[PDB]
This record gives sequence, C-alpha cells and structure tokens, in this order.
Amino acid sequence: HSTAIGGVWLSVIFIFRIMVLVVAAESVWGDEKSSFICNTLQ
Amino acid sequence: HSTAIGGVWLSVIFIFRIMVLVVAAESVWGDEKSSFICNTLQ
Repeated sequence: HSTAIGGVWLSVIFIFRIMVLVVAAESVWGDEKSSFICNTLQ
Repeated sequence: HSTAIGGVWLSVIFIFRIMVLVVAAESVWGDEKSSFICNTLQ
C-alpha cells in the first residue's frame, strides 16, 4: 500500500532534485577547477 | 703644514675607498633592481 501524503510528494521532490542537479552539474560546476586561479607564480 | 700621521693615511684610505666603490658599483650593484624578483603575479 501507499500513502498520498508522503509518497507522491517525496517522488516529485526527488525528481525535482534530480533535474536541478542535472542542470547544475553540467554547466555551473563544470569549470570549478579549470577556472580556479590563485595570485602566485608558485 | 701637514702631518704624516693623519694626512697620508687619510689620503691613501680615501683613494682605496674610491677604488673599492668603482669596482663595486659597476658590476655588483648594477642589476640590483632588474634581477630583483618576487613570487607573485601582481
């Protein structure tokens, strides 16, 4: 059995989190290391 | 009049200082600024 109070909202929010992570990881966090720069010659 | 105790030694030591400065300034201190380098990109 399933409960509409918990199951449906959990599934939709989990799908929303998947979509948000897919949007973020590809573009926002892609150049997190390559664009990282420090003011030094070392 | 002159005194051999002070005048001769003063003159020879002053000439020695001139020669030492001539030797030092041309070569030793020539690249004091151009060779000065700091570990920074600023």
